[PDB]
Amino acid sequence: IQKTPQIQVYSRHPPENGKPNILNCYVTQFHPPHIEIQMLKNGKKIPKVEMSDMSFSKDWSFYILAHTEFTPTETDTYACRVKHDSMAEPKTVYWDRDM
Amino acid sequence: AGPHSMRYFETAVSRPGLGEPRYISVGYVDNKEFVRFDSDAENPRYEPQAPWMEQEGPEYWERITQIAKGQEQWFRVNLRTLLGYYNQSAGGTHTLQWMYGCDVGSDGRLLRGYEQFAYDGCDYIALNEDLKTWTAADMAAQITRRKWEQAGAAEYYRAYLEGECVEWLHRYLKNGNATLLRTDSPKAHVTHHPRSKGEVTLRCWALGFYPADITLTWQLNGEELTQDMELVETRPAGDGTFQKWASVVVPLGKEQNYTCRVYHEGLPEPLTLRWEPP
Amino acid sequence: SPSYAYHQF
Repeated sequence: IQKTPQIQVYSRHPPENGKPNILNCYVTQFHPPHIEIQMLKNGKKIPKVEMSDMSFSKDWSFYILAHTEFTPTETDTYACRVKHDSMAEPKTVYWDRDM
Repeated sequence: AGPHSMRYFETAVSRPGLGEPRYISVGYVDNKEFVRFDSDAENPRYEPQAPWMEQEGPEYWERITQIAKGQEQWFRVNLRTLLGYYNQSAGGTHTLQWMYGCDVGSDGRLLRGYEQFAYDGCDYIALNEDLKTWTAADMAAQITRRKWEQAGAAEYYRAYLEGECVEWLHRYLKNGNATLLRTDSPKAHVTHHPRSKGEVTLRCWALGFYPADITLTWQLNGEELTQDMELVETRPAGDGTFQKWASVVVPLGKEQNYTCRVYHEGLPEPLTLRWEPP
Repeated sequence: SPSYAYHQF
């Protein structure tokens, strides 16, 4: 069986435009453990995406943290695109500053 | 809040025609990762994942690393057996997971023990709380059950759980005291977003707290309110702390009747906050 | 310190 990934996209610190920060894409609750994670800036892959080690939780589902350095701007959009076999299409979640 | 604990989360993933199966073992004390082993590493070895762990001697690392090799053999074999039991083809990839350890009371003695196994992310076999009997999820696991009932597997596990597990936990607690037993209080605040006609979303934020154990709840007129409360998974900030939020939809103009409660062990007193304009 | 699974399926 397959478990569909749950995604949160969010910043390490409260966002200030012009202030350097870390952008996380926290992916959880998936099986099988093989997964593809991309962080995007204005629809283009950020090259410097650091990926934490995978782990699993007490319900056996796997999780992982993807993160990158970024500087929030009034005009730049950020997202996280996830590819997994539970999903017929990749799932894209946009960074929302209120979430 | 609670009993101290030690766990290991061990996993193997088969890579048919691409090498040996991937093996990973991660160790936790009080839900903090403190050691890790990855077979795909260049010098596969157990590594300390916490600074207070660097006080163990080289022989500690060697010995547990040996265990890891033994474990790789174990998983590889059992992965093959399970292909048998489930009548599955040898070219596909599969998962085998083992989770085990102890919760310890304030006396320093065993509160509860765990030995659980999953295959392809589904329950396979698990040691009941009595630490004497097995729960088997399907008939394939029943086979392993009979076999393990006759072999006395439960006592083997129980000896580890009651002895070795607890004493190691105690040593680790002694060594990592300063960092394991601290608290970072949450910084809380409430945010306000339009939502629909006459309706607004209020969002309670809890940030930069350790440990992850936390409770947030809304309130109407000082009474708890969780009905239709959207609550997200606790998430790591990436610097050792966590974040969480909780939201509710309330009538425009009625926001002053709602309050957010935050509970966390770091706080001398629970937080109570409300949306404050302008 | 971790442990052998030892018993076989």
